[PDB]
Amino acid sequence: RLTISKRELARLLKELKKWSAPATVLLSLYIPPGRPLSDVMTLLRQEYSITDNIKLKRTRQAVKRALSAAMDRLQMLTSTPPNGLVLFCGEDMSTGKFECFMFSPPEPIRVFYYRTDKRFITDFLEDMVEDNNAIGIIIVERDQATIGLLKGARLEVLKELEGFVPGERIIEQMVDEFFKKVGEEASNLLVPLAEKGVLKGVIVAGPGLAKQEFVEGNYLDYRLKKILAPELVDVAYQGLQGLKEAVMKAEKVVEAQMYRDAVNAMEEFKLHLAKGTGMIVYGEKDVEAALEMGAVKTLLIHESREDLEEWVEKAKSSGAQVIVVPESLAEAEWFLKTFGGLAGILRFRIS
Amino acid sequence: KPHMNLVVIGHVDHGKSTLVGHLLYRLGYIEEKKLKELEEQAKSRGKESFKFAWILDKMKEERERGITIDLTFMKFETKKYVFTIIDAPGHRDFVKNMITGASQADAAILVVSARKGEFEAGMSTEGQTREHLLLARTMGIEQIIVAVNKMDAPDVNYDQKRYEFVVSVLKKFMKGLGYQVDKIPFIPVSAWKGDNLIERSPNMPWYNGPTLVEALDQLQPPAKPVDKPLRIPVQNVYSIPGAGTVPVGRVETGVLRVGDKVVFMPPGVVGEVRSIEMHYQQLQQAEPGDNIGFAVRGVSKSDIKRGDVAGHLDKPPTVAEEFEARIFVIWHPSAITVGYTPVIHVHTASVSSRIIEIKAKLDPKTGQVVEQNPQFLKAGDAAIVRFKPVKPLVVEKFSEIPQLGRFAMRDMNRTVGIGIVTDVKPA
Ligand SMILES: Nc1nc2c(ncn2[C@@H]2O[C@H](COP(=O)(O)OP(=O)(O)OP(=O)(O)O)[C@@H](O)[C@H]2O)c(=O)[nH]1
Ligand SMILES: [Mg+2]
Repeated sequence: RLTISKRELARLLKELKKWSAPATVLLSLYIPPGRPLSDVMTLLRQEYSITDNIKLKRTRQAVKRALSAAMDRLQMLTSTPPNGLVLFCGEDMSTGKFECFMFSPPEPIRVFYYRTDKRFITDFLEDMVEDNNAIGIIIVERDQATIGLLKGARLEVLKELEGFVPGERIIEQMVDEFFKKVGEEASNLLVPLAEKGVLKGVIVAGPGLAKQEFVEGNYLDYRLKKILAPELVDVAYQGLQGLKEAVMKAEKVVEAQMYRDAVNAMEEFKLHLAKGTGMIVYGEKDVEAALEMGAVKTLLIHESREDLEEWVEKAKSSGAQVIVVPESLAEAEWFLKTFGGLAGILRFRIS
Repeated sequence: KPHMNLVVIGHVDHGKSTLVGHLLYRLGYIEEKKLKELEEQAKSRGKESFKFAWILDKMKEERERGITIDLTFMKFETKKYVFTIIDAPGHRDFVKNMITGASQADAAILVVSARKGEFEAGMSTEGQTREHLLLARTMGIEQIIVAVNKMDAPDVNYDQKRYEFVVSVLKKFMKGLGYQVDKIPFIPVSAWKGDNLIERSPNMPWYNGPTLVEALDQLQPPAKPVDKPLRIPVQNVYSIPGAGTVPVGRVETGVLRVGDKVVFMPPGVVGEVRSIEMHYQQLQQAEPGDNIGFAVRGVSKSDIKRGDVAGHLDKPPTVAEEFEARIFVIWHPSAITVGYTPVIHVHTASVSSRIIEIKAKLDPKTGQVVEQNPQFLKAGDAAIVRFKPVKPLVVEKFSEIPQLGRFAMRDMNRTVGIGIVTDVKPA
């Protein structure tokens, strides 16, 4: 009922980090699973008692309010969800809006944690969503480049560049100069991520020789250079087309295996459809049915489903490989409108 | 003397550039002293057999690898015609360049090696005799001459049986594409020796047809649509000392004169023609078929790129917010659904475009609806679909300006489908 996914978490995290308060009046609360909620309740109550010691009225009220709204959202639960609970509550000073967020995280919380601060304390949740497996991608041609980024199954273009290398006003560039330009631009985008430990690798891609010269030269900052994938990937196109081409072909980089799995599953899903094999189960009933039988070899779930976590859970036990179809994937919306965003591929027939 | 655009196409290494180069030579368009120097440079780099090809292939990477990478344009003149001849690459990485070439062409020479294995490879599932033939059809090339090449090669040695074998295979395939195969010359040549290029070859007595030059004269010039609004897809943009920034491209429709004010879409930048040049000859007007460079006052090279389209200000080229098309699916490893995003190759442009809906599946031969909103399409299907380009794209309705209204769909470096645009919603 409460459990969110990692995608849903990352989105929320983006809002929560905007919240601020002039004093230590934002409530952050983490309850590990299996804590009698009547014990958390006793603690919030002791906290409430202490509030009258806060001399500044507008501070003391903001804290009483947040504790009450928390004790309210809690009063409604019988026990904690499997991964525990986190609550963020208080009023944002710049906007004026007061909210009490409550949810269960994708992964379980291991300590009880209570804090009032000028901001929500989200560190544990930031650590939970950054997988530290980002791959930088640079596609180089003699006169074109594309810089993109891969995390998980999410592929994106960060920057496209076209130079002035030839095939009043006069403009003209040597290949060497466009490469330096490309390098600097890639560095500004990628070197920051490399420092946060987010970026684990850089793929260099493109058609023919230009990519080899770009690597051999002194264009790319040494920190990017240290995490270069060994194999250059030949691709013909720029932009997202080019990025997809490069990711699919980079078989020796493990951080890309997730995107490949997402793309290949959707392709196997479509194959089955086109060949009229009838080895595809959909609908919650039949999916649940097939799952209970251990029939499902691969489950495909649209990231926007609310019960996403329920099914992710069910699959791991049932014997099914999971594939979360992200909204960025080409087939995403069709898979949501036409199959409700939930379908499995059978390893054996039911009927 | 009427002008025509010729694209040279075919599988990698089959002999495209050697043919064009050698043809220009025995037609005396190339200085013997230059051919001498090229040959010496070719031998000294370990590539003797590239002396004619190196007339066309000039880039450092082309010479290093021994392949063509992008288009080269050369003027030569036969008894009846003046041709702009366009040398296109065979390498699979650069079929996007070959396609811009086809989009500018009136006719095609398909160069096909008769050498053992080279032919079969080109005509294989993923071969570029196959692919280039397909793309030439879709970009609207009807007139075709085929040069069955390398007859001189030891594993061929002017054998009529080998020749008739390649002709028949080529015929069965070409007829399935909709070509009028009975009308098209299959000339046995040797791009390297010269056989049947301009004069008749003693080595092949059994051959009675045209030589390649004769075949050229037998072509027919196309309609000149001067009364439709000006459209010039830009193939490249140079920045030239004296001229400034000069877009190059073939005038598809309309007419262009020095002095004209012109707009480039989709950017929306406007300039004014200082000058016009075709094959180093300055012009005052340019009409459909003219392959030209036009200097533009007030426009920066950074404002405009390949695939942009130039028209007059009163009737500017249409920018598609979205567009509708009839498509046939040549090849796909699974299925195509709403949301599918191949790159669209139209005129000189190539822009990814998302299928936002599949209105109807059609019977590929009759055109009747066989299913409203199909769940998907697969290889062999025809359909009416809606397209939203990922970035601003210029297209016209096929019924209005067909040369901006026919397209290929490509994905993972393969040709997936072909199309004609049946409607455009303007930006
Ligand atoms: N024996 C023989 N060899 C030929 C003939 N024509 C071309 N070749 C050889 O085939 C090789 C390829 O020649 P190219 O002219 O570069 O072929 P191409 O189709 O233009 O090359 P791409 O654009 O890269 O596909 C060269 O080594 C030529 O010498 C021919 O008529 N006979
Ligand atoms: Mg060539």
